[PDB]
Amino acid sequence: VQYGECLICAQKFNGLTVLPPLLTDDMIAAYT
Amino acid sequence: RCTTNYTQHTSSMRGVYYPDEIFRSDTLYLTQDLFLPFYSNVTGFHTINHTFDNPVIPFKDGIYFAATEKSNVVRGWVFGSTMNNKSQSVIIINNSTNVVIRACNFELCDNPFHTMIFDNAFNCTFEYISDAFSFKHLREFVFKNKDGFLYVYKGYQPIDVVRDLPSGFNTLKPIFKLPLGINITNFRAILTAAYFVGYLKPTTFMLKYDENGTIT
Amino acid sequence: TDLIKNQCVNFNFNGLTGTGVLTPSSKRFQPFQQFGRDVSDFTDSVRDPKTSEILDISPCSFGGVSVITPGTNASSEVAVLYQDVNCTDVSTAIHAD
Ligand SMILES: *[C@@H]1O[C@H](CO)[C@@H](O[C@@H]2O[C@H](CO)[C@@H](O[C@@H]3O[C@H](CO)[C@@H](O)[C@H](O)[C@@H]3O)[C@H](O)[C@H]2NC(C)=O)[C@H](O)[C@H]1NC(C)=O
Ligand SMILES: *[C@@H]1O[C@H](CO)[C@@H](O[C@@H]2O[C@H](CO)[C@@H](O[C@@H]3O[C@H](CO)[C@@H](O)[C@H](O)[C@@H]3O)[C@H](O)[C@H]2NC(C)=O)[C@H](O)[C@H]1NC(C)=O
Ligand SMILES: *[C@@H]1O[C@H](CO)[C@@H](O[C@@H]2O[C@H](CO)[C@@H](O[C@@H]3O[C@H](CO)[C@@H](O)[C@H](O)[C@@H]3O)[C@H](O)[C@H]2NC(C)=O)[C@H](O)[C@H]1NC(C)=O
Ligand SMILES: *[C@@H]1O[C@H](CO)[C@@H](O[C@@H]2O[C@H](CO)[C@@H](O[C@@H]3O[C@H](CO)[C@@H](O)[C@H](O)[C@@H]3O)[C@H](O)[C@H]2NC(C)=O)[C@H](O)[C@H]1NC(C)=O
Ligand SMILES: *[C@@H]1O[C@H](CO)[C@@H](O[C@@H]2O[C@H](CO)[C@@H](O)[C@H](O)[C@H]2NC(C)=O)[C@H](O)[C@H]1NC(C)=O
Ligand SMILES: *[C@@H]1O[C@H](CO)[C@@H](O)[C@H](O)[C@H]1NC(C)=O
Ligand SMILES: *[C@@H]1O[C@H](CO)[C@@H](O)[C@H](O)[C@H]1NC(C)=O
Ligand SMILES: *[C@@H]1O[C@H](CO)[C@@H](O)[C@H](O)[C@H]1NC(C)=O
Ligand SMILES: *[C@@H]1O[C@H](CO)[C@@H](O)[C@H](O)[C@H]1NC(C)=O
Ligand SMILES: *[C@@H]1O[C@H](CO)[C@@H](O)[C@H](O)[C@H]1NC(C)=O
Repeated sequence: VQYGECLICAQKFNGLTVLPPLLTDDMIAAYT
Repeated sequence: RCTTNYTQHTSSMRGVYYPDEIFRSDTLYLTQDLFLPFYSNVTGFHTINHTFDNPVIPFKDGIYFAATEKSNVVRGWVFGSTMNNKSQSVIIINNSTNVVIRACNFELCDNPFHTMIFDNAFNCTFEYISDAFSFKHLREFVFKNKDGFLYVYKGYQPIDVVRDLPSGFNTLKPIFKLPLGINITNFRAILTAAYFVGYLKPTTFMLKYDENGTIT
Repeated sequence: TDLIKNQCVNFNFNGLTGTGVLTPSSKRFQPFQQFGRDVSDFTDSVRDPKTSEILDISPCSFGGVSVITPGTNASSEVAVLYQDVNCTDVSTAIHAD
């Protein structure tokens, strides 16, 4: 399984961005 | 001074060119412009023995031109309206050492081909001469009118054909944008081979741009 | 004027204006291309009219700023979060307001 993001960071001139979740995949994996 | 077959073919996927001076990379771009339609009806002309095709051909706001050479028979073109010294017209030729472009009220030869193109030139409004220089070859051109300018594209590839125009495709690159300011409705080919004329249409195309920004 | 690089500037190229950060690039421009664009309809890079060098144009850092507080009936204190920004630039632009 565009917009501003960060993994180093980068931004776009369209004013759009996506925020991260509280729970990361590893934290989810721990629960499962 | 002056000394005085329309075979139809297929355009294949030829007549493609870069629509603008904008760099792109790794992307599909959809647009519309005066491009040669795919698999359109292309008119062939020949220069064989006693028969030399050099008729006045309608421009229709933009045409596709190609020619197959082994002896550089085709030297240039004349674009204009009345095609005489009544008004402006432009002569675009390979003058054998330089490319020469002039827009004037030319008293043209009825059967042009020594440089026998016109006897006189009046009221010249534009002149240009390129840098000096000195079937086997396919030459491709696109001629478009825009805001008084004659936009010219050029391309080239090696060939091995006798009479036909080999199927395939090629993206052409711009070479001239001439601020002629003249009325081009008709044109003639200037001969010292075979050549082909198509017509451009405001057709929608999806163009595939590669990593280096070229069209593949 | 000389090129001012690796910082937000107000630029004016012969046909392209705006603000942002100029950095060198390797974009494979053709002999008949002056500037390029991103996938979306925004300027990506420009060839310099004097030196013929090609530089990319990055946006100046921006985003949402939020405050973290306890209740005002408990205490008066606050932490400030600058979304999506390298703290090196945040700090620099505080000292260099
Ligand atoms: C916030 O900005 C600072 C300063 O730009 C970043 O620290 C720097 O991170 C790079 C890794 O991306 C470190 O290594 C450098 O790699 C390049 C790759 O070609 C190399 O040319 C450099 O010589 C260097 O090796 C760099 O040393 C490091 N700078 C310092 C002073 O430590 C920081 O990572 C940025 N943080 C975020 C979240 O973007
Ligand atoms: C484009 O230039 C040609 C130049 O040949 C013009 O055609 C020429 O026009 C003259 C005037 O009507 C024609 O008659 C000539 O008159 C002079 C007067 O002294 C005389 O000496 C000549 O013997 C002749 O009688 C001349 O025959 C004619 N040329 C031809 C080949 O017919 C033409 O009109 C110009 N076009 C425009 C739109 O100005
Ligand atoms: C457009 O981008 C392509 C990238 O695919 C460039 O083509 C590639 O250019 C390299 C450089 O000569 C070619 O040789 C390669 O060298 C490396 C060196 O270690 C070697 O490992 C590779 O196996 C290869 O030999 C590479 O073959 C070539 N690829 C293709 C498909 O042509 C291309 O030159 C760029 N065009 C321009 C005008 O820059
Ligand atoms: C814009 O005009 C300036 C006028 O000085 C040009 O600056 C100079 O251009 C030359 C040509 O590329 C640069 O390279 C020089 O080439 C000679 C060749 O023998 C070499 O001996 C020199 O050591 C040097 O490599 C020269 O560095 C450059 N000078 C500066 C300060 O930039 C500039 O190139 C022109 N721009 C374009 C696109 O023509
Ligand atoms: C074909 O090109 C040549 C070279 O450009 C032209 O001859 C030159 O004409 C200029 C004047 O415009 C002279 O000063 C050069 O000395 C000429 N050079 C040579 C080698 O003759 C020539 O006139 C062009 N032919 C036509 C019909 O335009
Ligand atoms: C030459 O022109 C004639 C005109 O009718 C046409 O029928 C003929 O097919 C043309 N030649 C070729 C090879 O098409
Ligand atoms: C294209 O050329 C062929 C040649 O025979 C002709 O039959 C056909 O009608 C032409 N199409 C158009 C749209 O002119
Ligand atoms: C030259 O062109 C102008 C208009 O562009 C026209 O008025 C003038 O009479 C022309 N001269 C000649 C000799 O044709
Ligand atoms: C070009 O010539 C044609 C001939 O009828 C005319 O209708 C057209 O308006 C002319 N164009 C210009 C720009 O003069
Ligand atoms: C809220 O205000 C009341 C007012 O007396 C105070 O007693 C209470 O402790 C306050 N809450 C907190 C968390 O301090």
